[PDB]
Amino acid sequence: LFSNQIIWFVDDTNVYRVTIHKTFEGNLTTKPINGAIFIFNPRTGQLFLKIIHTSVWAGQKRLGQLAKWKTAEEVAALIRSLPVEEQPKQIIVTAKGMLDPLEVHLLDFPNIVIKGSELQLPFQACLKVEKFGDLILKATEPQMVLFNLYDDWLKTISSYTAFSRLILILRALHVNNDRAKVILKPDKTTITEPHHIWPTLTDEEWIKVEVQLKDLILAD
Ligand SMILES: [Cl-]
Ligand SMILES: [Co+2]
Ligand SMILES: [Co+2]
Ligand SMILES: [Co+2]
Repeated sequence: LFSNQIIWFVDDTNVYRVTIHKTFEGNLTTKPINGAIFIFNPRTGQLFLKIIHTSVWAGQKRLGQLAKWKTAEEVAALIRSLPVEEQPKQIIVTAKGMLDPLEVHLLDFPNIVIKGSELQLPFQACLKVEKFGDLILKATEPQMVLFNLYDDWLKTISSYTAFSRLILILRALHVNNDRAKVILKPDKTTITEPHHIWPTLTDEEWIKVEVQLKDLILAD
């Protein structure tokens, strides 16, 4: 990571989402709700968020499996919409079920290396950040939305440091959302800018936050 090669992490976790309800008759109803693909460049902080509207499942079955293919389809479609100089050199997936669908969808892109990973990068935690969660919930059609998940961090820290910070935030939100949100608000006056994802904190504040988030993850 972090060299001249454009790298994307792709997360399919959140593509097929449902609500499950027990009926008065005692059976379970499962209803799809909107999902999202997260495509993330760890050097620059760029996120492509591809909102998956429930209409894409119309007429279909085995939706959890089909979601792997839909993810690969949408990654390929994004790549074909980009100039060659913006296309990734490497795609990294933390779900093994993505490898074969990507391979078949990307046959026309021989430069692109696909690999698996055991890294813990839980973008599902973003569904807990209201900016993302409501946007996904309320969508009435597919769409793609761009974000910068590093805010203004790269003005003063490296991509390596930024990536590490982001991962600690996401993992902490995943393990204990309520406590992570408290750690991320060290003062009554702590705020997040409207165009930012994360709070505006001092260097000293981030140092403490990062240690606290790490400790929260360790405590599970
Ligand atoms: Cl770096
Ligand atoms: Co299609
Ligand atoms: Co291939
Ligand atoms: Co900014």
